Amino acid sequence: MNNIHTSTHVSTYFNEALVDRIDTQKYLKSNGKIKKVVSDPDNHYTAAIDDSGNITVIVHKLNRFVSIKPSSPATHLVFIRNGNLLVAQQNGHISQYLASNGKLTSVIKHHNSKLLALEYNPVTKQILTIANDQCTLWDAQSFNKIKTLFAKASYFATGSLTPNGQSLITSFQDGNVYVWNLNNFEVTAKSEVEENMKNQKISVSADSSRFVIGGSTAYLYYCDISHSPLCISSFALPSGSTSVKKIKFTHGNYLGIITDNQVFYAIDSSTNQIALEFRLPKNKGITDFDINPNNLEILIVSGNGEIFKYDLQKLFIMEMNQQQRLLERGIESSLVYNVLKPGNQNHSLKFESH
Amino acid sequence: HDPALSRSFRGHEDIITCADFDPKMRQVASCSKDSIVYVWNFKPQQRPFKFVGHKGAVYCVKYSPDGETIAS
Repeated sequence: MNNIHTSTHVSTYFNEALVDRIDTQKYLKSNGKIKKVVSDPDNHYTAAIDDSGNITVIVHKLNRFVSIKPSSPATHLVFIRNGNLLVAQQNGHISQYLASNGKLTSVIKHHNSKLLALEYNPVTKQILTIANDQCTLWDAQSFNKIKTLFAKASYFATGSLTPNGQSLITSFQDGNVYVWNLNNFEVTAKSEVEENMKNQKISVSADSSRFVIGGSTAYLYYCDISHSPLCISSFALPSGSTSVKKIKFTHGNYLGIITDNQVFYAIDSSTNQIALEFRLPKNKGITDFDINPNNLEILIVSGNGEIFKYDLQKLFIMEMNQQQRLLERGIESSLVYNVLKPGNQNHSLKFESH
Repeated sequence: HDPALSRSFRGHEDIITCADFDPKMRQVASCSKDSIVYVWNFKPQQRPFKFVGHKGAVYCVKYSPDGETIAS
C-alpha cells in the first residue's frame, strides 16, 4: 500500500494528439515487450529492442520496420548522413549495417565490456564508444579507428562527445570528470570530486557549453562553460530518486533524464529546474527516445508497443498551460518544477575546463 | 453503505486462501490450497478459468496493476 501505476503518466499524454497510429501488433510478436530503443541521431529510425531478438528499426511513415535478424540488442544505435547504421551491441561488439537495407557493412571491436555507450558527433564524423576502461573514438565511416582515449588510473566510468561542436568529456568511478583534447590524448581539464558515481554517462549539449552527470546515486551535476569551474553546481533530486540511466540534450535548455524510479524528467539549465515529471508502467516501461532539438520533437519508443509522436514542447505547454493559467496568478515555475539549488563543495563534481 | 456479500464464486472445491483484481472492474482472481487457481469475471454469465499448477498450496494471487498477468 499504495504504489503508483500504470501507464497513467505516459500514454495519457503521449497519445494526446496523434497524426498516425503505431499498429503495435505489426511490431511486437514477442512474448515480451520493448525494453529499449537504440537510435538515430536524425531521430526517425527508432529501433526496438525487446526481450526476444531480431532487433528492428521502426520507420514511422511506413508503419513498417527494418528487420535485422540477429537477436543481439544494442546499447545504442547510430545512424548517419549516408544511410548507414552502427549498432552498439550489448555483446561487446558494434555492428554497422546499411540502415536502409539492414545489410552488414562492418564490426568494431576493441571493447571488452558490458557497456558500449555510444554517442555520435556529426560534425567530426566521430563515433565514440564508452566501454570497459576507455573511449574508442573513430571516423564515423566505421571501418578504422582513430585512437582510443584511456583511463589508466581509477576505473573509467564513462564519457561523451559534443555533436554540434568538438570535445570529449569523460569520468572516473570516483566521479572525477575531465575534458580531453580530442586530437592529443590530452586531458587539459581536470576535476577532483566527492561524489563517487557508478553506472553513469556524461551527457553533452550539442554545442557543449553545458554538460550533466548521471550515475548510481540520485544526484545530478551541472556544467556551464561560461563559468568556472565548468562543473559549477550540483544537487539532489525529488524524493524517490535512485540512480540515473540516461540524459539527452536539446537546443532549448534542456536535459531529458531517465531516472530508475521509472520517471522521465526534463530539466531547464538556466536555473537547473525540472520542467517535466513523467512515469512509465511495469513491463512496457521507460524504454528510450529520439529528439528534434529545435522543437523538441519526440520520437520515443515506449515499451508498450507505442511510439510517440509527442514532443517536449507539447508536454511542456501542457505543463506550462497549467502554469500560464496560473502565471496570470503569479505561479513560480521554478518551484513547480523542482528547481534544485547548489549546496556545499564536499559532495560536488566541480570541474575546471578550457 | 452495506458490507454487501454479493455473488460468490461458485466452485472452489475446498480450502480458499486468496483473491485479487483485474481493474477492469472486475475479473476476480482467487486461489485454493491445492493445485488450483482461478480467474473469472462477473457478469456471472462469464465462465471462470481454472488454472492447473501449484500442486502445493497457493497462498496468494495478485494481478499486475493493469490486470494482465496473474501472479500466483
